[PDB]
Amino acid sequence: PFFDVQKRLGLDLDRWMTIQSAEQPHKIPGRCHAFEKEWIECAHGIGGIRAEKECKIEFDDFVECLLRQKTMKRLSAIKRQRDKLIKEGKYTPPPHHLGKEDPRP
Amino acid sequence: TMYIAFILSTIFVIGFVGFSSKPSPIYGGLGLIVSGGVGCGIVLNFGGSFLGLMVFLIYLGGMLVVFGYTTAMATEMYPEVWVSNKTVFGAFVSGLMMEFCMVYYALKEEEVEIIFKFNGLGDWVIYDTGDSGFFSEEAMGIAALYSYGTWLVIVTGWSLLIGVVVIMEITRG
Amino acid sequence: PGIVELPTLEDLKVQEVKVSSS
Amino acid sequence: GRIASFLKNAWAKEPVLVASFAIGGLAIILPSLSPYTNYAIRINRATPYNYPVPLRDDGNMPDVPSHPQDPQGPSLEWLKNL
Amino acid sequence: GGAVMYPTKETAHWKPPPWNDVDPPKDTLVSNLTLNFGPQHPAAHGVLRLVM
Amino acid sequence: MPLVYMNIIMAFAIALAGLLMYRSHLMSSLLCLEGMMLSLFIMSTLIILNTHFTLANMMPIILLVFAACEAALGLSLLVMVSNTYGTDYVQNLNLLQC
Amino acid sequence: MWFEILPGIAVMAACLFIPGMATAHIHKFTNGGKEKRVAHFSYQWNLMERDRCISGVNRYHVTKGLENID
Amino acid sequence: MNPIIYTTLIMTVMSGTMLVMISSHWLLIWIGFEMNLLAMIPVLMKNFNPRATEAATKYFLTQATASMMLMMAIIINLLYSGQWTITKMFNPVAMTMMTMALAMKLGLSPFHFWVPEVTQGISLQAGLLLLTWQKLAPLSVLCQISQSINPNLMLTMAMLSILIGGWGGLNQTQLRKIMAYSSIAHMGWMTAVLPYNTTMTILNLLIYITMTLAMFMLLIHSSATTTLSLSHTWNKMPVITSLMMVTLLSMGGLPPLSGFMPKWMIIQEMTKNESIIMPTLMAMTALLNLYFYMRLAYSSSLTMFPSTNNMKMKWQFEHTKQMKLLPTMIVLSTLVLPMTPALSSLN
Amino acid sequence: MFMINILSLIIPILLAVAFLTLVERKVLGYMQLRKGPNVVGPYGLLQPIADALKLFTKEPLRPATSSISMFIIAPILALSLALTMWVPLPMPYPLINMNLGVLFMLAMSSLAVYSILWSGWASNSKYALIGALRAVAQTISYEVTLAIILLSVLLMNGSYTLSTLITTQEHIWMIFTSWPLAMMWFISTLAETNRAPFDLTEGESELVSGFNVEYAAGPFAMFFMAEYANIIMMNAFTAILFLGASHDPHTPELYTINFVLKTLALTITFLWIRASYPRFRYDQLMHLLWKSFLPLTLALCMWHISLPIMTASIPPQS
Amino acid sequence: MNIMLTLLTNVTLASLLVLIAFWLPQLNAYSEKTSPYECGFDPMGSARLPFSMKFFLVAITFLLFDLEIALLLPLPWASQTNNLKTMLTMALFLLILLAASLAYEWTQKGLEWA
Repeated sequence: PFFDVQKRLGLDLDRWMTIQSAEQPHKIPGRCHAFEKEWIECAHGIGGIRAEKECKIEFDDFVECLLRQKTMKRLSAIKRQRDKLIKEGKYTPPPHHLGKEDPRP
Repeated sequence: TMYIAFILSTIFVIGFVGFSSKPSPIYGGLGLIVSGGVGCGIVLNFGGSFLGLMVFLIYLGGMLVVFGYTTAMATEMYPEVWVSNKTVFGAFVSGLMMEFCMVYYALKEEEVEIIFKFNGLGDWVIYDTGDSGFFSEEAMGIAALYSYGTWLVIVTGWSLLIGVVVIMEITRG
Repeated sequence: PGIVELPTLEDLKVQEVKVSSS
Repeated sequence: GRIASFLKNAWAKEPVLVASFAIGGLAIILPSLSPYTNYAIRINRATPYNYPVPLRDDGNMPDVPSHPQDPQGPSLEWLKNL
Repeated sequence: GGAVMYPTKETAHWKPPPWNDVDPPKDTLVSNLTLNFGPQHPAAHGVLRLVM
Repeated sequence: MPLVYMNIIMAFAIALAGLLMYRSHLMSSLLCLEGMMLSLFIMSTLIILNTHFTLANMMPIILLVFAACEAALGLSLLVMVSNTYGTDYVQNLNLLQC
Repeated sequence: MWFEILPGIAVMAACLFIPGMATAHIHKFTNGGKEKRVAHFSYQWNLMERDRCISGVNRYHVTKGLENID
Repeated sequence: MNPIIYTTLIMTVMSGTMLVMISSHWLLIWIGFEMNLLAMIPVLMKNFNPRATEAATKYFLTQATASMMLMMAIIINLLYSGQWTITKMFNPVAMTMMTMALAMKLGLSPFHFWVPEVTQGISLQAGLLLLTWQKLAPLSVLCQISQSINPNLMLTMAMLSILIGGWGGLNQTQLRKIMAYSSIAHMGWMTAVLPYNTTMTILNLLIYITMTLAMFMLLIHSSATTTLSLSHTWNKMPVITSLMMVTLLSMGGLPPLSGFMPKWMIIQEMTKNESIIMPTLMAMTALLNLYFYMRLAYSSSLTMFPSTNNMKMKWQFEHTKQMKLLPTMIVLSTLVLPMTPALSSLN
Repeated sequence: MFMINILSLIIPILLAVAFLTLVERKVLGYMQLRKGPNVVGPYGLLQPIADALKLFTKEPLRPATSSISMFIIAPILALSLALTMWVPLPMPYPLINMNLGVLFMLAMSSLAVYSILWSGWASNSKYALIGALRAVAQTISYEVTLAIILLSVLLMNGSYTLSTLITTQEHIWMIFTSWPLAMMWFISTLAETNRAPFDLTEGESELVSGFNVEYAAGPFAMFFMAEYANIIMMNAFTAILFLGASHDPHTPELYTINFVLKTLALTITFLWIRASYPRFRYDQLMHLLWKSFLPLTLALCMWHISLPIMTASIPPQS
Repeated sequence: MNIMLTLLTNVTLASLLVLIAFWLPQLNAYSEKTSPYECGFDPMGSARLPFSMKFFLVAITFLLFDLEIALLLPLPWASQTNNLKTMLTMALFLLILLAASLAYEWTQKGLEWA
C-alpha cells in the first residue's frame, strides 16, 4: 500500500533525492546526468512493463556509465595485449606515453 | 602505491574477520577500531574527507562505551584472544583463508565472478576526470541536509529523542 | 556500436598561453 | 509576582540554566526580528561559486546584460557600502 | 495442561510457565570488588590495610 | 566492479556470518551488528562519491545515526539481561521456547 | 628566586620555536623562495598542475611571465 | 511506564509504519523500519519480566539482522541502478537479499522461529500489536515490489510458512504460541498471492487483522493465556467463549464465516494463473490450523471443563475495562462473506 | 626534505616535553615556597636528561597477569598519536595542510583514549582497571562539550581548516567573541588531558598511580612524554583558536614567536591550576560537564549559529 | 601520502623507544617482582571480574549525543546556502531536540548514578 500522500498534498518529502538528475546544490551535475535524463525521459508515462524492453538501450547506456564494466573490460584487454606485445618485443610505447614529452596545459 | 585502496580494503576484511571470530569483546573492540580507521582511509582516498573522518570519529567514541561494558558485563575471568580457543582461532583462520583465496583469484584472474562480476584492474580507473572548482562536493552535499533535507532532519531528530526515551524506559526495571 | 570520432592531432594545435597561474 | 519569585529563585539556586535558556531563547527570537538576515541571504546568493553560463541573444532581452561591464544587470554596490 | 500438548521424554522435564509470567528471580548475586586499600597507598598513612 | 567493492561486500558478508553464528556473549553479536553497519556505510559512501551523487552524500550520515541508535538499543538490552541473569551469555535467553 | 625558572622556560621556548621556523624555511626552500601553495580545492590543484606543465621543468614554483609568450 | 510515554511510543511505531507506507525513497523506508524497531522494543518490555527482556532481545536481534540485509539490498540496487525509488529492482541478487530480509521481518518460515517465542514472552496487549500492526510495513513493501519478486522463492516461503504454522500450532497449549503459529500460516497465505494479485493480499491482511484483533481482545477480556485458564471462562462468561468459538471457526476458513473469503479469493487468483497444485496443497494444509482451532473450541465452549470454587466471588463483579471495537471486530470477522464483491474498493 | 621536516617537528617537541617536566617541577616548587631541580645541571637544566637516562636504563617489568600485546601496544599508540596531533597545527604554516584538520585532531584525541583504556585493561590490576574506567567516564563527560564548543567557535571561521584561524583573528582575538566558550573549552582541555582538578585516570593520592601503576622504565617514560606532549599540543590548539597572532607572510618568525609565547603561557597556567586546586571526584566531573557546561554549550551553539545570520556576518567558505 | 609518512615515522619512533626500553637495561626477573600490585598485599580476586558501571545510562545516551554532534558538524558549510531561513530553523530544531533529550534524561533522574 503505497499511500502516495506526497503527490496528493503536493509535498516533496523525498522525491528530491530519488535521482541524481534532480536539482542539486550549486548545480553540481551527477556523473551520469545525461544518461539518467535520457532514460527517465524515454520511460516517462509508458509504464514499467514497456519501459523494461522499449527504453532498454538508454538503461544499458546508463548502467555502463554508472559501472563502466564494459569499458573496464576493453581497457583490461588493451592492457593485456600491450603487456603480451612488450614481452615479445613487438611493440614500443611512444615517448609521450613513456613520460618523455611535456603534456599540453 | 597504485593499489593503496585495495590494501586498505584487505585490512578492512582482516579486521572484520578479527572481530567476527568473536574473541573477548575487548579484542573485538580493537578489531573494529582497525576496520574503522582503514575504512576512513579508503573514504579519504576516494575523496570523502568529511565522511571518512566522521566514521572514524563516531566509531572511536562508540567502541569506548562498548569497552566500558565489556569490563562490566562481558568480563570473563580469562578473556579469550584469537589464539586462546580453537573455535575462535578456527574462525579467524577460515576468514583469513577466504579473504586470501578471493584476493588471489581476483588478482591473478582479471575478471572474477563469485556472486557479482569484479574486475581486477586498479580502483584508480573508475575515477572521474571532472573539476569540482572551488567546492568540496561531499561537504556541500552533506551540508544540503539542513536546506534540502528538512524532512530527514526532522525524522532523524525525532528518532534520536525517541531513542533517548527508549533507553531510559528499557533501563528502568 | 560505432567508432568514436576524434579530431586529428593537427587540428587541435594552438599557440598555448605559456604563462603561470599567478 | 510568581514569575519574579521563580526567576529570582532560579538565578539563586541554578544560575547556569537561567543563562542557557536566556541565551537559547535569544538565538531563536532575534534572527526573525532583524533587518540583516535578508542581507545575509543576499550575500550568499551574491557569491559566484559556479560559472555564469551565458544565454544566446535572440534580440528581445532588454535587461539581460550583453556586455563586459555596461550598466545592465545586477549590482553589488549595496555590498560595497555594507 | 503442561508446556506442550504432545510432550516427550525430553520435554516432560520442562514445567509450565509461571501464572503471571514472572520468572522467579535468580540468586546469582553479583560479587563486589574486594580492593585492598593497603599500607603502601599514599592516602593510607603507610600502615593501614583497608579491605573494602 | 572494482575490487574494493568486492572487499567491502565480503566484509559485510563476514560480519553477517559472525552475527548469525553466536558463541557465548551478546556483546560480540552487537559488535558484528556494528561491523555490518560500518561496512554498509563504506559501501554507500564509495558509491555516492564515485557517481558524484551530491545530494545523496547525506545518506551515509543518516545510516550512521540509525546505526548507533540500534547500537544503543542493543546495549540497553544487554544491561537488562546482565541485571536479570548476571552474565550477558546468550544461553540465558532460554525461557521462551519453540 | 622566581627568575631561576626562566632558563628552563627559554629552553622550552627555543624547542617549540624550532618546528615552526623549520617548516616555514623548508617550505620556502622547496617552493622557490615562496610560500608553499595551498590546494584546498580542486581548482587550486588544477592551477598547480597547469603551472607545472607551463614551467617545462616539472616544477610548479618556477613561474613564466610575459617573457614566455611570443 | 508513564501513559504519556507509552502513547508517544505507540505513535512512534505507527509513524514508522506510515513512513514505510508513505515514502518513495528506500532510505526513508529503512528509516521507518528502524523507528518501528526502536519504538517497539520498549513497548514489548512495558511489563518488566525476564521473559519480556528475552523476547525483546530476540526480536531486536532478528529485526536488526533483517534491516541490515534490507539496507545491503538497497545499497546493491543503488550500485547497479543509481536509483532510490521503490520500483522494479534492477539486480537479482539485491532482490533475493531484500526478499529474505522482508520475510525475516514478517516471520515467514524458515524465519519463523522468533515469532512463537517473542509472542509468548510479551503480554497480550503487546502480542496483539506485534501480530497485527507489525505486519503492515513489510507487506506494503512487498506489494510495492511484487513485480520484481522471484515467484519461486516467495511461493516456497509461503508454502513452508503454511506447513510449519500448522505443524507448530498442533503441539501448543499456550494460547499466545497458538496465535503466533496461526499468524505464520496466515502470513504464508497472504504471501502466496503476492506475485499474482496484491489486492488479494490486502484483503487477506484485512481479514486476518480483524480476526486476530477479535481473538486477542477476547483473550484480554478473559485474561486467559492457557487452555486451562481459558476453560474456566465458560462459567463466568459463556458469551466470551461462544464468540471465541465462532471466531476460531472463522479462522479455520469454514464457510459461511468471513475466514473463507481470503482462501477462496486466493485459490481463485492462483487458479486463474494456471497454478492448481499449490492452492490445493495450501487448502489441504489449512486443515491442521482448523484442527488446533477446533481443539481449543472443545476445551473452551463446545465442552465444559472443571472450574474452581473461587469463581463464585468473581461472579459478583463486572468487567470495568471496555473495548469498544470488540463487537465490530467480531462481526466483521464472522459475517462479512455475503460482502465479497466489495473487493473492488481495495483496487 | 619532507622527512627533515618530520624530524624537525618531532625531536624539538620531545625536547620541549622533557624540559616542560623540569619547568613544571620548578614552577610548583616556587609556588610552594620551594626550589625546583637546582642541583643537576645549572638551574636544574640537566634534570630531564637524567630522568630519561634513568628510566631507559631501568629494568622494565612485564606483569605475570598482563596481556603482553596490548600492554606494549598502548604506550606506542599514546606517543605516536601525541606526536601526530602536531602535524596539522598552523605555526604559521602547517606541516600537513588539511581542509578538515580540526576533525582530524578530534579523531586523534578520541583514539589516544584507547591507550589509557588498553594500558589499564591489559595491566590486569584492580587499580589499573579503575583508572581505565575513570578514563572512560572522563571521555564520556567532555567529548560532547568539546566538540560542541569547537563547532561553535569555528562557526565564525567558515571551515574546519586550522590555517584559516589566523586570518579570522587578523584584527581581534576570537576570545573577545566567545570568552564563555573559551572558559569552557579551557576546562574541557584540562579534563581531556587528564590534568589539573581532573587527574582522575592517574589519581596519585587515590589510585597510587592509576592506569600506569604497572608500567615502569621505558613504557612509563613514553606515557609521561605522551601526556605532556598532549598538554603542549592542546595548549597550542587553545592559542591558535582564541589567542590569534599577527602573521607577516614575509617574516613567519614573528608569528612563530608570538604563538610559542602564548602556548608557554597556557602551559604555565596549566601548572598554575595544578598547584592551586584540589582534585575533583569523577562523579562530580561528569555532573559538571553534563549539567553546567553541556546546557550552556548548546545555548551558545544556538547563539553562534544565529548570530552570523542575524548580523549578516557569515564567514567565507573558502 | 605525506600523512602516511608522518604516521609511519611516529609509529616507528615509538616502537624503537619500546625496543630500546626492553633491550638496553639489565633484566633480572622473578615471580614475586612480576606479581600484580595491590599496595603490598596479595589481591583477593581477579582483576578481570565484572566491574559495575554506575553511569551506564550516561554512556548509552552519550552514544546518541555523539550522533547529534556528528549531525551538527556540517553546520559551517550549511550557512553558505541561500535558504538561510530553512537552514537556521532546522539547525535550531536539532539543537532544541538535543536540549529536550538532555532535559528529559535530567528530570527523569537519568544523569544520576547508581
